[PDB]
Amino acid sequence: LTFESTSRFAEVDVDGPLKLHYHEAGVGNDQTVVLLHGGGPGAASWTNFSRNIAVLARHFHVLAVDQPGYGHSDKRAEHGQFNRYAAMALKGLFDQLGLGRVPLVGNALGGGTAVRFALDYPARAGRLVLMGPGGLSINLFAPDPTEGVKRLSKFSVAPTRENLEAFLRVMVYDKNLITPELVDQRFALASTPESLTATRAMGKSFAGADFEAGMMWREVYRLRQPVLLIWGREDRVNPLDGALVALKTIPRAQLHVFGQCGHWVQVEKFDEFNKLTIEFLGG
Ligand SMILES: O=C([O-])C(=O)/C=C/CC(=O)c1ccccc1
Repeated sequence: LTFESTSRFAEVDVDGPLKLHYHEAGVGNDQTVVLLHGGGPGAASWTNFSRNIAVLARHFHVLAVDQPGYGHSDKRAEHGQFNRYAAMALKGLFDQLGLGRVPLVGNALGGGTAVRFALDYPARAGRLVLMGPGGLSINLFAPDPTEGVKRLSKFSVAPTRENLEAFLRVMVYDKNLITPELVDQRFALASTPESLTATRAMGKSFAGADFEAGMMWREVYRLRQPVLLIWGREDRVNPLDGALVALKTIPRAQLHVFGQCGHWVQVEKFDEFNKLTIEFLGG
């Protein structure tokens, strides 16, 4: 599987044409699963999941979607609360692709979008796997904005290589993962005009008139499906205390925490994460 072989585009309607880029794999597998990546600078489906995608595609029909504002999806300068906006785009994609009820795997901002989708279009979301998710998290102990969120904001204001590297270093427990090559690669993607534009629009959308749509910890008691929360013990973006309200109030919740793991569980605990996900989604 390559970036190019799996690449797909769809045009959906969200207050007008919206181009969504995604990656498709495991065609011919019975159960479809949608992956939604995080909202870091230069983040996209392939960057976030390329290696997980190969493994999951052995078991599932994988659709890894670049959320609007990211990757090769449209990067509008304006939109409503981000997760509701992205969930509307996803609903458009489901309808176009003829998807019924499908499980979703989402990390961070993508976890928030998965949850917003499951709440807004309840018939359409199956089991959820959420890694250090935004939206349904509320940091009962950590002062907000957290270290991770601050570093993202600082880059968005001052898009320097140094600031990007600073952000990446708080995504992981093992900082040796933040190589010069990774930094250089992510910076090239994160510092384009369209990307900076998008990032800004995203952060600010959480404080718009529909900000309550982002406060999903107030609503997830309504979720009827099993939900597997997965957290790195050392997550410095959406820290572990953020898991508690969701764990308490989602009737069929489970939580798995990995020690010696940061925000990027799908990278730092690759094997364990893939196995949990495969088992939970029933493969
Ligand atoms: O994509 C990555 O590099 C990553 O997982 C970063 C996630 C941060 C994120 O989703 C976020 C978005 C908005 C506000 C705070 C946090």
